[PDB]
Amino acid sequence: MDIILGIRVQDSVILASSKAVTRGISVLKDSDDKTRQLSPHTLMSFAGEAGDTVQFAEYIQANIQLYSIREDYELSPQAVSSFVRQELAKSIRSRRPYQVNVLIGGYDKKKNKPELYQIDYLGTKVELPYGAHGYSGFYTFSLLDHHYRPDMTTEEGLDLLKLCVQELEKRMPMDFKGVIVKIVDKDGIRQVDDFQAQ
Amino acid sequence: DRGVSTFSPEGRLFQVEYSLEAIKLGSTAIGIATKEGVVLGVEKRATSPLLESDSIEKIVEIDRHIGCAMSGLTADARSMIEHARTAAVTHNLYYDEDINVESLTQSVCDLALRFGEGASGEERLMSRPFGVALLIAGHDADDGYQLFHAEPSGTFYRYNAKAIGSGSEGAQAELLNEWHSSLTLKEAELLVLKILKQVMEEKLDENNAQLSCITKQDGFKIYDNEKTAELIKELKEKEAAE
Amino acid sequence: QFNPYGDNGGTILGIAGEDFAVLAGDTRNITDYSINSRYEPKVFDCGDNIVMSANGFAADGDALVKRFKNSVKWYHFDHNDKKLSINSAARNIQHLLYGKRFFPYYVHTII
Amino acid sequence: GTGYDLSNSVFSPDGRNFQVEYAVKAVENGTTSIGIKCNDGVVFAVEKLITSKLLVPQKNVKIQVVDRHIGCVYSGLIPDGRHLVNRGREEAASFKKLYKTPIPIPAFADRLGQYVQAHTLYNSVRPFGVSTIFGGVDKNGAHLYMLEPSGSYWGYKGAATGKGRQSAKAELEKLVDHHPEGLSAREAVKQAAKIIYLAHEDNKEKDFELEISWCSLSETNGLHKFVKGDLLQEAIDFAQKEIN
Amino acid sequence: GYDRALSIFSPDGHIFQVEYALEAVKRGTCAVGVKGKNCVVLGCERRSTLKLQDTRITPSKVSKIDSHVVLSFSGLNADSRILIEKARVEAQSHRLTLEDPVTVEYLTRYVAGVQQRYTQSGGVRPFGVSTLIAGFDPRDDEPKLYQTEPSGIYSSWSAQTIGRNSKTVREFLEKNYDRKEPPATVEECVKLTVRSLLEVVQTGAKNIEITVVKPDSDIVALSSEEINQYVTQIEQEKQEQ
Amino acid sequence: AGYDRHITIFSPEGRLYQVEYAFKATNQTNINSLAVRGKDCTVVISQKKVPDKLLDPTTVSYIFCISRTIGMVVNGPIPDARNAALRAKAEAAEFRYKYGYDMPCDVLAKRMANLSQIYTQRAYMRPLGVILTFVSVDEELGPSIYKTDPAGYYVGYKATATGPKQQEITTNLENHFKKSKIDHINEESWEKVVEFAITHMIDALGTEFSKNDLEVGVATKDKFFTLSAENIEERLVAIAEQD
Amino acid sequence: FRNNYDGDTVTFSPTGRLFQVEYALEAIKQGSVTVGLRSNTHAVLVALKRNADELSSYQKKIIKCDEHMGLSLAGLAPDARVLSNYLRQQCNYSSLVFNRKLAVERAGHLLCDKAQKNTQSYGGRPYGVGLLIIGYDKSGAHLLEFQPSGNVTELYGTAIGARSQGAKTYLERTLDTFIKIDGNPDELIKAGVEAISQSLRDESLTVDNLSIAIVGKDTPFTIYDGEAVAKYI
Amino acid sequence: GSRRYDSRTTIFSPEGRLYQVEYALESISHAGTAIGIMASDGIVLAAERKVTSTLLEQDTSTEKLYKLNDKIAVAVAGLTADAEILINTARIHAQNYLKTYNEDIPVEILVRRLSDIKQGYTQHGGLRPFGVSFIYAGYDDRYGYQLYTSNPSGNYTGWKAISVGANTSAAQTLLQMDYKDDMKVDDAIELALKTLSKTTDSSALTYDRLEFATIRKGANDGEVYQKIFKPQEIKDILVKTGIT
Amino acid sequence: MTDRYSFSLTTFSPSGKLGQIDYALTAVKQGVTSLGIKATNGVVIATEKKSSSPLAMSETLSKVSLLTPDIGAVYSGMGPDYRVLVDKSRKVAHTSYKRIYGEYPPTKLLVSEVAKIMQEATQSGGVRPFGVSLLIAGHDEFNGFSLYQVDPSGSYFPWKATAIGKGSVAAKTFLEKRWNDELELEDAIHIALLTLKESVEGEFNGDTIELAIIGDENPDLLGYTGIPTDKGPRFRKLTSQEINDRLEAL
Repeated sequence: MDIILGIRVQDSVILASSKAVTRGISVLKDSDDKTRQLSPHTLMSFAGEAGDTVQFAEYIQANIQLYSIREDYELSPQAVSSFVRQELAKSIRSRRPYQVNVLIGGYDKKKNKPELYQIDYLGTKVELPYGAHGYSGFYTFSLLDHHYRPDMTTEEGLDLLKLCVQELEKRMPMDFKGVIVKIVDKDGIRQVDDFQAQ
Repeated sequence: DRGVSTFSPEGRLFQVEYSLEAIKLGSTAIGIATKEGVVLGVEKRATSPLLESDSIEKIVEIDRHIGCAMSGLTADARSMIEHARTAAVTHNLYYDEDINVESLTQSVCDLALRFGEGASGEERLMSRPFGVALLIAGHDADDGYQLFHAEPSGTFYRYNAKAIGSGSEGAQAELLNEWHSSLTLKEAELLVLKILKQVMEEKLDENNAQLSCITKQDGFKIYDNEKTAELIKELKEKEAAE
Repeated sequence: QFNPYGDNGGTILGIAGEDFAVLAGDTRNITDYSINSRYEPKVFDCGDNIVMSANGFAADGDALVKRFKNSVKWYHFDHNDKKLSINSAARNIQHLLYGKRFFPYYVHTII
Repeated sequence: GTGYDLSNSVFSPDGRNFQVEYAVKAVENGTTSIGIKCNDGVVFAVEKLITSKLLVPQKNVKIQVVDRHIGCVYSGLIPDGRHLVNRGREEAASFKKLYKTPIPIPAFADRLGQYVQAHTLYNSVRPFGVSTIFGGVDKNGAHLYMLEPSGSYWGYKGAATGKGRQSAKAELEKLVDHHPEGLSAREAVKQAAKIIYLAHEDNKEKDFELEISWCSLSETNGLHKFVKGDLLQEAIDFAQKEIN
Repeated sequence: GYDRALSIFSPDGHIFQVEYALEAVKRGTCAVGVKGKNCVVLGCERRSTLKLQDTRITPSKVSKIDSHVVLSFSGLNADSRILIEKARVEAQSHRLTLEDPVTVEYLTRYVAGVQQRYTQSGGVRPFGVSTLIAGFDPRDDEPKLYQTEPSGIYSSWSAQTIGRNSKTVREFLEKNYDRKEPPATVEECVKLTVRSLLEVVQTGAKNIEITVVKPDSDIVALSSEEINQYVTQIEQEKQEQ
Repeated sequence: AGYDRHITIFSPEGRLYQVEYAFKATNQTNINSLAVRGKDCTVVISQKKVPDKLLDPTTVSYIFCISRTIGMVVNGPIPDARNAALRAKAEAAEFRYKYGYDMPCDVLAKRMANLSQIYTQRAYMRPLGVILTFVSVDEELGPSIYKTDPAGYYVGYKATATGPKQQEITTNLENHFKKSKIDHINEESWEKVVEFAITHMIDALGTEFSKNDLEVGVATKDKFFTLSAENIEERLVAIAEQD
Repeated sequence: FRNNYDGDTVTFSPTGRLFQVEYALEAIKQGSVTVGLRSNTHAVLVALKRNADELSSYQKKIIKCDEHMGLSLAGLAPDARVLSNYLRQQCNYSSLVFNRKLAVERAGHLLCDKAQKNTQSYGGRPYGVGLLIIGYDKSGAHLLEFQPSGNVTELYGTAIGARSQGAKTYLERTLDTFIKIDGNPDELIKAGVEAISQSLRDESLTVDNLSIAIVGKDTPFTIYDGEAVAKYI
Repeated sequence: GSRRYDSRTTIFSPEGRLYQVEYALESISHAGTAIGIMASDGIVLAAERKVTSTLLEQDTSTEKLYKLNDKIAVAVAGLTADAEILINTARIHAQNYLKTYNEDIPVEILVRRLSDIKQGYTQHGGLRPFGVSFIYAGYDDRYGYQLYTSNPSGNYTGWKAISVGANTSAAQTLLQMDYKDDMKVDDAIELALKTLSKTTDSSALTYDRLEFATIRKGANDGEVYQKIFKPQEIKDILVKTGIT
Repeated sequence: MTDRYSFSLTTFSPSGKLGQIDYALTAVKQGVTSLGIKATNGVVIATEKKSSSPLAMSETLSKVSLLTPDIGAVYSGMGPDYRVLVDKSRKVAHTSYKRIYGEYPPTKLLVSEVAKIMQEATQSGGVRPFGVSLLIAGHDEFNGFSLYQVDPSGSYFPWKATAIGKGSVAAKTFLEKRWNDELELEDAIHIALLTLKESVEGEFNGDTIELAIIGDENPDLLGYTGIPTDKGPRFRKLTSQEINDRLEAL
């Protein structure tokens, strides 16, 4: 395994997700967005089995959007992540489980605090200052254990990611074709367009 | 009370008979069959001038070679149309060809008697008969241009011409005289428009009536308001001439 | 374990001319190194000027031919005696076969 | 009040199920049919009204076999009778499959009994419009039975139902008194033919056709068979002679 | 289990249960919709049998089905929640499979279909609800307004009203709405809506609510004062004559 | 309104007419029956009426062998009687299979009483027009009589009677038990208990019986059986050499 | 009386009648006339088709069931469709499972049993159609009459529908002639066409008006309509 | 069949009303009155016990006030048993919400769901509706203190003050008369009692004929407390407000 | 076949009454009087064994039934209805409680379950309400002693003392005069035996009266020794002999 990274700083959560889509012998796409906006202040990144990945994401997306309209209200990141967890925990004991790992990054407009949730296909959830799925964490967790501070600015978090990606581009065997980076703060979700030569 | 599939002492099914009364209250629909095509025309009958007349869809496409017009409780026709489109498309998938108009009609009429509170035969899950009649028109290679009248009784008749709805008896007598085996499509268009004008409660115009046809070459098309307007100019002038 | 498939050997051949077509097959039926029959027909007239052969596992072959014959019978019933065109038979056969996608008829069929 | 007779499983104030009693009226409206038990078997017979010359003679057969050893005949609504034999045939198949031995006649009678009784338990079904006379041979001899629309049945020496049941029942009573030593299969066949000729007087407006069957340990080897050809004609003759 | 045919034909060809479902609509508070050149406005009346309500948390009369489509209704309130829910579910399902939000006509066809179905299924009674559905198709800026009824019949209206005294307000609208020249402004469209409602409500500051829908998911409900300003300007048009 | 007499719903007086009319049906056969307890047996006597000469008298019975140990006599029409019999046999078989001992008389009574209770409460099931008297020598309670009706009621008895002349037979028996001061017939041999039962049947009904006017079932330790015509004749002869 | 007992098929009248079944039978007599007759080598169906308007078609009355069996209808057409379709299935099941053409007699028994169920249960209704079944099997030519009561009857000839008593009297009278009309199909049909006309009144039987079906020894069940029946008028 | 005995609980009258709903509301109108008042710092629930006796154990008794959640309670007007069915499913729905989201259920969501259950019994299934009306008193972090009402129609609305059960017309007049938006809980407690005291179909308002609940943000925590008053506690509060 | 009665048989009348519930209550009024009294160290339930014939064995019919070792029930109205409810009550006490928390349910909760069964028969398709009122007496660790009345509607209420059936009104009154919160168990048995005398017409003895108590633990009625924490049912039926011993000092 796709690179799925997340880091929570002072006022935001940042998600970096690899752009490659590879099937067998060929890199089919180098511009894939491995992410779904669940609500204006909540974002989910995902990696895993070929089909289950987008099917599960889009299914969670549909459900949160429905809730938003029925209640005219945005669910907290915590509430969204618990919903997702239960869905995955159902899945693990069904006829054919969803083989999908997720990061959920949201800004809780009630508290004014950023939140990052790591959840694997088994429905194991944990709240973290930074997280990764697959092999990514084997290179990145020690970089972050070192350079991470709770009070970092968004700009500081992006430099820290750049470092993580550089480590992944040096030591990992697969060409994952760079990452798409997204920031979730009080104002919403935006995409950093300039990461190719920052 | 009484079962929804009960016979009258005259040997008719109550609920089916009462369904025909609902048809009588519907907007008029007329079809003519010619060797150049089959025309279908209807009476929009808006209940208020604030109603946007072109949102009244009483002539629908079933497949490229089959269209239909409805009269009565038009809401009941939706699932009939849906079944009809599925039957036609499915046939094409299974057989790489067009469904015969007769076969398509028979399929729709199969739905009709599938009502009851659990009738001992197959599963008829529908609480009552349909309250809408259907004029189904189309073309196929075997049996040429065709017009069918499909009732909630499950029976269907083929007609050279037929009128259904509130003005049907009047329109039918008029069709009885006017129809012959050598109409042209243009004659048929004018004829439908004329007879609709007679039985209609408004002054017929391109807004409150709609025309359509099915030809082998161009398939089923609903005439836009401009084209119908011209045919009305044309009919008004040919009648004033004598 | 039980194996639901066998192989009755058997070879068929179709050639289309300008205004004719042929479907030929040998008449030998086998199981391993034994001959079951020296004359067991394997090419059948199906009506509507359609000939058919489903060569491979004979039990599967027989069911398919049987089931397509019955398809022609109903086509006549359901569509006012219309002749089933060759292209329409072909498409019908596809569905018969594909209906057993996950437990296939173990035959190679030519019409 | 009233209305007790409009629904099937309903007790009238006098403990009756009127819907069943109305079914009995449909039976009494029917053709007459009989059963005669004999010293080693049973004989069945029925009247077949010739509605028209156009009915093919000997063709619209009314007596029905169940398994290989049981005969069934009935009066009333014929379709209802057929329905009962169908169930009877399933009921026999099921018994034979599990226990190997063909179903004993008493055992068979209760299977029909319970099924008919079932149709008097609910308002969602109608009771049976037939009375059914049936029987045959088993491990311990011959048995004759008659089953009413209520599910009521008993063993009989002789049995009758339909338009001419009284005439038939009278004639049957005579034989029981005059033959305490036990009729033979051969004689019962003749006697049966007579009984139907004598119940035809209560229906003498439309000609009729006679139909006999029997099941006899010595004469049919315990198997149900129809009486045909020479033995049928002989019985018609025996009857046609004593009508004069 | 329960499959009694409740909607059945009577000898004159009527379905009485559907017919009585309309009577429940006539009993519901009035609702009106008018389309402008670049907007659609939805107006609803509030009853005053009981007044001591909490307006913050009392379910209001106009519902968003998606962010670009809204629904309002006359009739049984409880029946309408079921239709609202099914419409909201269908909206999400449509986005999920077609990768496009519903057209207003599609959503209307859906709700109407559901209503029709409850007119010919055993064990159920028809919805005591007629609906007004309004908004803009994805990426269209042409305003859309449709109406559905207990029978499952639907159609689009330049302007339409439903509920108690809709006969009155329909009359107003029939001789105040010119198809040649829709109210070209949001403001004059909100005015025409309040006017038509005032023919029926008889003095309504807390008795009138208004929702404005413009293209690209631009939906806003007015406050009492913003409405009250329209009430003041309308009454002075009479008095200056 | 008027339909509270067609199905088993309450009437304004809190009554269930269908159950009441079911009780009416129990006397349709116009037969009386009675049951008594011996020292180590239980006897059931029932009138036997064969009007039709065409019938086969051997198949005309209202007593049933439910199990090796349990006998049941029915008052009410034969079709409902046989329905109850079939069920009780199936229940007695099942109980044995599942619990490894023979179903007790009282327990089977209770079970059948509960089934009847259901028809009393659920509208689609009609009550059966029958009263069921269950008899045995239970391995725990000794001689046993348990009787169920269409209301779902059931109870144990010292002795009992059922039918059109139930009341006459009941008081007769009551009168014997006030005098004897015990709750059974002090007799060692079932034959004398049968004889007692027939005798008091005669006294209360004012009728003399031949061998074909009765039907007798006897329950002993580990059997329930019915008496033949000739067995009954032997009983009738003995009572005569006393009067 | 009658008012109270004709609500459903599940109710007996106090005289033992089933009124719903009788009412279903009424639908038949309102239906257009049809005739069946047979010799020893062929069986024939003759049906008078009925239109709605001079603009309408004449509705088909004869349905093929197998190569050796078919029927004519009088009453509710959709119920003829349901029953003939069931018959097509039974004929079919016989060929597939047993390689056996289904005996006409047995087809009769199946039709009887299917109709009977619908006369004993709540929620259902009797069939509203009468059927004349013809067929050639291993015991020769056959004609059957089906009634929605469930009564099926084998006959040399018969007629059902409006004014059917005319043709039925004629057939009863002509019995000894047509029963011998062996090896000659055209004459058997002629005897049928002459039978059906004994029930005419409104109108003669014309080209698009007559419908003929024939089955027999070496003749598969086939339908004649229009120009094809012209030589019989 | 059955049709004959079907009351048809879910049909429209010729006027477009729902018979069984209207008649259910009629039943509720004879139930002990229940009142809910909403303040700025909490909610009051007051309900009158319909019928009492010296021997009724009021210690262990509960018939009108039920705890649904830790943040939500209800007052019942109507059939107690019918209410318990609904209470239990409401309690489960709350736990399902909490399990799914790790947050306590918003008050309206729970109210809407119960109203939907109620609504169903109105449109399909052929069953009688529940003879129950609820006053819901709750708190969530979106809207704070909330007061809702639901009835057999399955319609629900929000309130500043409201009464259900008997004498609602009289009670509504009095509440509308003395209610003000800036009310404090303690004042609301008084209003609730005064109103009941003037509307009772009984002589005088004693403690053993009441149930009382408050939901307060008790200023000593900076979390929301449900208090279901004990008999002695109702007795005390009754003295302070000057009803002794 | 098939139960096709899927609609309610109890519906609202225009006056808002539920007819069948009223009618069930009327059937309960016809029933033989039964009563319950709560003491400080026990509860007592009692009724009359209305023998339908002197040939019938009254002992074989129990109107007072054990539900759990600490809970008993008595009734008025239709005996057969009661008997089935006792069967379901014993079963529900297991399936919904003992099999889940390894202990018997507290009285209020077992009562709650019974009440549910009766409510369902008020609403479910194709049935009539139960024609009984129950009096359920019991003990549990955290609630102590407690008496409940369940009615055909499924409503239940806690009582200090009460009576149902034929002479309920009269007997309820007599209980009001004699009840206080200091009664010992014997005091209550005595008061019960007095209350029941006014109801019976004929014979009044230990063979006609059925009376049981919920009191102290009965280690002698356990059947085994060795688990110190099981000290014995609190439910006990008083014998024929036990009744008469007290009727002499009456």
